[PDB]
Amino acid sequence: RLVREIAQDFKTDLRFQSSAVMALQEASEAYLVALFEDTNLCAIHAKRVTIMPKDIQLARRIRG
DNA sequence: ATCGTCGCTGTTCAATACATGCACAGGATGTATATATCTGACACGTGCCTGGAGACTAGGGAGTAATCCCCTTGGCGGTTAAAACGCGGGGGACAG
Repeated sequence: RLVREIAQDFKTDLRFQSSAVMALQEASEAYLVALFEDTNLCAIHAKRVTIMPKDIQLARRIRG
């Protein structure tokens, strides 16, 4: 439903193949797992244990 | 005796000197700017030629319609795990 919502803002009356959604979910979770890995490394660098939004913002800024 | 005055002292009060917190001139070191000067890299002009333009053909790639059926959407209900809400406190964040 979320992907249909985001796509609805681009073009109306669209149908999705089930495999297309699964591929979007696979790449999305892999991106999010990789981001939290970089986020946890940033939080540990700040002598912390808890991840915080400033860690994600710094990580994505360095990533470009 | 009896009173007053003169040697011996402490205790407080005031005045002065010192120490600590704060701002404002004063210099010097760098930056910005003003100026003179000389330069070589850019812009133009010329001359020369290779790649773009023109004209035609042949041919297959793409556009077009007509049919197919596969895939996508959709609705429905049933247990069911996962989400959600709340509580309590501990250890992790954050500041000194």
